[PDB]
Amino acid sequence: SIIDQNVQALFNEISADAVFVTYDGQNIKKYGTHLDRAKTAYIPASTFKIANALIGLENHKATSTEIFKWDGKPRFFKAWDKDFTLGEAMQASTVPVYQELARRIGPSLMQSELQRIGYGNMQIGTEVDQFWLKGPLTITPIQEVKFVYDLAQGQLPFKPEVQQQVKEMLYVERRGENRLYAKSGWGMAVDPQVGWYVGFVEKADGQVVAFALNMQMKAGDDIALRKQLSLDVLDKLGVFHYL
Ligand SMILES: *C(=O)[C@H]([C@@H](C)O)[C@@]1(C)CC(S[C@@H]2CN[C@H](C(=O)N(C)C)C2)=C(C(=O)O)N1
Repeated sequence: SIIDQNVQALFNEISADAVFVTYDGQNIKKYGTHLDRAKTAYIPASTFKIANALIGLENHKATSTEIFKWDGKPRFFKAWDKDFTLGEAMQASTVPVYQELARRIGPSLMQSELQRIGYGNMQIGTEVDQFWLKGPLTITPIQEVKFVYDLAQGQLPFKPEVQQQVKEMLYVERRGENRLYAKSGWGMAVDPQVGWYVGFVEKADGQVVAFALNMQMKAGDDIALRKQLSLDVLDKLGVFHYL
């Protein structure tokens, strides 16, 4: 149309292989500079926190009220040297809280749960707190978008109230009655490095547009670009207008 051009025009300034996928429940639409990324599998990096919190609440290894206390050994960011609920760590994207969670689940249950839901290639290897940060788990942008679409709908294979709790841990902001939910990721432990911005817009018409930005990253890049680009795209799409 003209909005496709407006969206693709945004990507004409981006000096990085990038793809942006949308899923409204019927149609996958793809935009960006390297459309083949949408079908390529990459480490989920911190976007796996979504599936990690689901599996862990579903299997009685944590609650969303439980405090994950700081054990004193300092952390990569100094904003991490605190106590966190699972929701507070989801939006701080605190990795050691969610590695502790994965150790609580264990490799056996982690593997069988990932098979049970069909997440990515469902591979975890031998390090139960490392597979999403360095492989072997990989997932395509198209898989991430359907996954978070079903989460928005409450249609993942989990107790309805577990989905609702992980859903609200992702909540970012609202504009009128439209609600943005999102989770960023930056996988530095792989070559190439992969950037994620996955989420969905819940409209007032009970309707959902899921989205997944996926792009290549290099050390030094603007950490704010993933979100600012995805929000630009959503506004050109008319899915989540600027106010
Ligand atoms: C997640 O994918 C990644 C690794 C460590 O699991 C993580 C948490 C590092 C970064 S970069 C940096 C950390 N938090 C900052 C941030 O979110 N803001 C808003 C300043 C950026 C990310 C990331 O996605 O940015 N994820």
